[PDB]
Amino acid sequence: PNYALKFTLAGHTKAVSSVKFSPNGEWLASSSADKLIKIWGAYDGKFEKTISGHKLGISDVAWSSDSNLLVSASDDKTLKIWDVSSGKCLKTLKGHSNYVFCCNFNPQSNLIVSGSFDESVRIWDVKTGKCLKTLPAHSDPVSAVHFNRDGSLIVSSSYDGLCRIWDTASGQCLKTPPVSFVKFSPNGKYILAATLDNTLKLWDYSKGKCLKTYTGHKNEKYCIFANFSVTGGKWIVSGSEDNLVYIWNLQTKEIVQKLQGHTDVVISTACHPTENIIASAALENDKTIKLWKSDC
Ligand SMILES: CCn1cc(-c2cc(Cn3ccnc3C)cc3c2CCc2c-3nnn2Cc2ccc(F)c(C)c2)c(C(F)(F)F)n1
Repeated sequence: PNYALKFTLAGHTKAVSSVKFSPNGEWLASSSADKLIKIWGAYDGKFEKTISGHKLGISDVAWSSDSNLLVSASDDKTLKIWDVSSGKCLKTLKGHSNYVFCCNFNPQSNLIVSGSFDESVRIWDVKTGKCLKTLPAHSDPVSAVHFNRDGSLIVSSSYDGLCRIWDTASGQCLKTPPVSFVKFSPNGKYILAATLDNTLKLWDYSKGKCLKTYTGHKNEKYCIFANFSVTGGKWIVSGSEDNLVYIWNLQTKEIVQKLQGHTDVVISTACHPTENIIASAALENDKTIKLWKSDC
């Protein structure tokens, strides 16, 4: 690939914590320690709106499948569901007893999953805003939560060193160095897992075996989002503590590009759902989001 900087998105006044493309490809949402959500054009980075209401900083945000709703996870111990068009907070999800770190809708988008410093994973009904289940998932803060492609499975990770797979319907555990990030692959068959020893691993979840290992980046301190890029060449994409975006060939594990431009830890990356476009965001020395485009 030949990802090249096209736009730099400024506006947040503290570290940016997460960026996510809307499933319809129109928008990029960002969250920040500055308690704000910002929406930007996905293709030209054009600032669209600020969404406000959380009383403390935000760690994560995620889109509904129809791109109409956002959910945000905050240090104020709540999640908020937002109508993106109006910017209004529709529901406040109350129940966690510590910071909410990570969140995601299921594909049907009737449910939200959340992970917290209170070591629990919670499952929420989008329409009532009520907590359906509280999973005693981990013995340390939960670093990632993600649904598989039909919402039947939740994968979670934690600084307790574990990755667990949960049955959404029953909340019961199906299968079991800090694990700083996990997420299901685009075909459902794999889980990509980060550990705080500068290592990413591709796991066959059905077989329970590590298939590929990716190294070269720096990751000993922060939970950093990683991604599958599927619109062109099949890559793994991750931020890094040396301020670079790393892009590996999924099959060969070779680094194929390093994106230079940020001036702090690249805490979050995201891949556009249909075009060869990457968003990246960095910590407090930088506070900008960068949009990179590749011809392949
Ligand atoms: C509330 C405002 N806010 C949150 C963050 C933030 C964002 C992300 C990116 N992220 C978010 C969700 N999923 C991912 C990959 C990661 C971190 C942080 C700040 C805290 C943190 C992060 N990684 N490690 N720690 C210390 C730590 C120690 C023990 C633990 F068990 C755990 C779990 C963490 C930020 C900032 F962007 F500034 F970092 N601001």
